[PDB]
Amino acid sequence: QADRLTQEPESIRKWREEQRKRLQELDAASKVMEQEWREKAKKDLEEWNQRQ
Amino acid sequence: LAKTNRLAELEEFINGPNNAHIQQVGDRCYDEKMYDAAKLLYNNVSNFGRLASTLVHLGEYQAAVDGARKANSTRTWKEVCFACVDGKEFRLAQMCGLHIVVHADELEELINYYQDRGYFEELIT
Repeated sequence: QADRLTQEPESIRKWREEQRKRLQELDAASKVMEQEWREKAKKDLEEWNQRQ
Repeated sequence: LAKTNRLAELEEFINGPNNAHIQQVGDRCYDEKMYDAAKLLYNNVSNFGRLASTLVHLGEYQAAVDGARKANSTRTWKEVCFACVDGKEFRLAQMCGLHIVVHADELEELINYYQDRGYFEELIT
């Protein structure tokens, strides 16, 4: 090529850092979704306890 | 004269009219580019796109205040500010921006000329 590779290698890194701007959410999701829903399981659990 | 030299090449570019088919002046002048007379004559003549292309350094910031002012047929532009962003960071292609744009339906030809040569920022602004 004669102009095809100066084109992207000063504008490709957009794709690079956005994939790492990816990351997060997903992993964040379950991590936090974990400590949460379980706190829920105790929510209902203490439900049982008092009420009885 | 168009092909004379350089020395008296600025003494007659001021007194060379005398009725003719100067239809070759602009053409030959366009074929033989020296920008110092494409005004002192073009301001007594006509042929513009063939002004914003032949020679570089462009006509400088000396061809816009009298260029996109009238507006012509699309093209010669897909070249100009295209060839600008990569080279000439004087930001001479933001003036020539809204400049060459001045259109009620363009902007399609305007996107293979502001990309391939690494643009953005200046484009997103």
